[PDB]
Amino acid sequence: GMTEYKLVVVGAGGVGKSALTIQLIQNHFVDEYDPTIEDSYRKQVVIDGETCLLDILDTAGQEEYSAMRDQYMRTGEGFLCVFAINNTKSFEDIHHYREQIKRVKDSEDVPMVLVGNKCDLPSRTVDTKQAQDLARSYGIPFIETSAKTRQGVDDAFYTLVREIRKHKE
Ligand SMILES: Nc1nc2c(ncn2[C@@H]2O[C@H](COP(=O)(O)OP(=O)(O)O)[C@@H](O)[C@H]2O)c(=O)[nH]1
Ligand SMILES: [Mg+2]
Ligand SMILES: [Mg+2]
Ligand SMILES: [Mg+2]
Repeated sequence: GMTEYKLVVVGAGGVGKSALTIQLIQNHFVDEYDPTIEDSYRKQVVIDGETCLLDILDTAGQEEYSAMRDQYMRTGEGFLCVFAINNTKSFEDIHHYREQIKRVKDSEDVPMVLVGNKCDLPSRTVDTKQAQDLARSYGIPFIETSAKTRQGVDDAFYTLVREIRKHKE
């Protein structure tokens, strides 16, 4: 029936994985959201005229076993790799998440988008050029976002969906 896209949001703690997901799905900016809570968010949306279901796992990197987490990593179709533009360490951590995803999929051709979040903040330490060079090295799109203002939020997730469409054929 209706097309479903299974997405997974990964990245270092505090980059805005939860805020991005909640902004996309519920259209508000959360002030605080327990950093250990991992949950799935679903919504029917229209992307490029195609009505579909998004099924998004907001990961929290906890050690406790979750059969749902395993199912999303195994069957997840695309991944958002998120850092914050005011958090150099979170950008350095990106490679770890990409390498993990490649192992889960046993492939270097996994639908993926690099997300530089918190672009509303002036305290930038990761230049747009640094992130563009990383994305080019991976061969993936790079999108700057603000979960606070909504800038780039739909584009980040929808671009990932478009990458999944490519990978299917
Ligand atoms: N200024 C700003 N703050 C953000 C943005 N996204 C998230 N935050 C804040 O950063 C903190 C961590 O966000 P959160 O979604 O919990 O990060 P997570 O650990 O990756 O899930 C929270 O206090 C959010 O309100 C953003 O785009 N801009
Ligand atoms: Mg979170
Ligand atoms: Mg919206
Ligand atoms: Mg520098």
